[PDB]
Amino acid sequence: MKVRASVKPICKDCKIIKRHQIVRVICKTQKHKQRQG
Amino acid sequence: AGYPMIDIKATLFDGSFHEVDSSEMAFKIAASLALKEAGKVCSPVLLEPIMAIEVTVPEQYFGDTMGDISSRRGLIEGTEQRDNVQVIKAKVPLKEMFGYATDLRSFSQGRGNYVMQFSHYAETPKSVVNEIIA
Amino acid sequence: IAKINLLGGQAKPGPALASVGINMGEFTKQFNEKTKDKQGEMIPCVITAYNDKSFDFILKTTPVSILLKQAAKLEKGAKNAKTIVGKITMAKAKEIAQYKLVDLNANTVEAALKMVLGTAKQMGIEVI
Amino acid sequence: FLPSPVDVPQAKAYGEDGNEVLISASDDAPFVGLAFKVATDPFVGRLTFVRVYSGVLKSGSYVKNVRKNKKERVSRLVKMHAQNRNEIEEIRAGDICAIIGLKDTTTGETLVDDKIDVQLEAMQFAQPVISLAVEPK
RNA sequence: UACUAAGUGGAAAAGGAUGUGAAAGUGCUAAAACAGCAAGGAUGUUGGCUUAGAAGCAGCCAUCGUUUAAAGAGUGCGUAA
Repeated sequence: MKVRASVKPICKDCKIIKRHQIVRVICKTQKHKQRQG
Repeated sequence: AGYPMIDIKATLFDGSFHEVDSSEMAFKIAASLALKEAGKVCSPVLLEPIMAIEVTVPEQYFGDTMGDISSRRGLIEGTEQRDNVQVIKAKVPLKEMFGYATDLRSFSQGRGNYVMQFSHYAETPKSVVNEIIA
Repeated sequence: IAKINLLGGQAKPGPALASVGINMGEFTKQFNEKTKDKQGEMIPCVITAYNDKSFDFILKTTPVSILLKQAAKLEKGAKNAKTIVGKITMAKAKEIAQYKLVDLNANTVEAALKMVLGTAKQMGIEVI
Repeated sequence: FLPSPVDVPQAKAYGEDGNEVLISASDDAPFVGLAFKVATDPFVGRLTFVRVYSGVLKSGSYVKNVRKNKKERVSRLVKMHAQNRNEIEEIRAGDICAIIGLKDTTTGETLVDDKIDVQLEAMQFAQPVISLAVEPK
């Protein structure tokens, strides 16, 4: 993942979740995984 | 660049007539320079060998060599079977031939080997020919 | 396994019938006699498992859109329906209909004619 | 399990001088000497590694090269062991020797003194294939 | 009483957020849909052009016929085809 400021579901699996109060996207496409949406 | 001008026809068309002289070897040099100027202005095309590959690869990198030749844009209409190897009847350009053995081996442990037969000279593709025209 | 759009004569090219478990030539000799009546345009061939593969080989009907092109006297038309350039004649149309009738899921000759015209719009021919 | 040079199945030699026939390498009177390797040295002369297949290699006189078909004047012969260069004159069949000097020798030539048949070998080796250009300077 | 679990109170921006409860229009099922699965999910067709057989699917398209509960030259994958 990488820190961002706005999550965009650029993949079908991009689930916007919050792990340890960090809002990220979990998805199969590891290219699109980001942080701090 | 001094490349061999082979497989080319030359045609004489016309000369001139005169009574008081206009002798012979003047016509010689005129014809020579005419042929040379025509060769200059011809915008020529070149010939290189694009060789049909008899790819004899053991059946563990058969798919790897298949993909490699597909990246090299070869004509693999099929593959004949053998004891432990498969032989691909493909085509490879001489430009992609430079290091073809080395690259195929670096992608296939070196067991993926090569059998290369010399083919008749064919017209250089548009990319190769235009880099030499001058 | 593998289904191939094989030839009518030799079947040597292709790493799908040479080694699926069976030797090439001993089935090639059958291929020269079981398919000599199925020549012309490239005919489909389907491999299966008898033990792994040695028997139980039959040929599906030819893919009549390039045999349909040859019915238009053509090898390349277009990627879509275009101006009329060929015509599948009476005997050719009827034999293609009866030829597809068993390959298809259909029941009637009219469904076969609809079939032939349905792929006829990829090169630009009308199936009469 | 790796026996004498007579119990081993001898390698075949098709001499290029017109005797391309099946011959043996058993130890016997006739002598054949094949220079299977060479090395360079300015001071002591060229150091050519040879294999003795049959007979004895004479020295101190003119040695015949059948490939060149001429007699060459030699001065000294040698053997480079694992850690020494012993100046020698004769090595029997089944073993390897060398000539210190002999600036005209090829891989496959047959040095003879008893006039044995020819064993010029060139077909058992193959081509380094795949080209890389070299430009002039 | 409606809501919250951020102490939001007791800081906050463009932008972004399948944010909580509740609620306005839009459907079936109540007989048992829908979801996952038991599973059928197919058929000409490797249609051709290029691409080698990229030809269900390197890529394009006519993608229409049909059996039907369903189907697409396939959601796609797998692919040398």
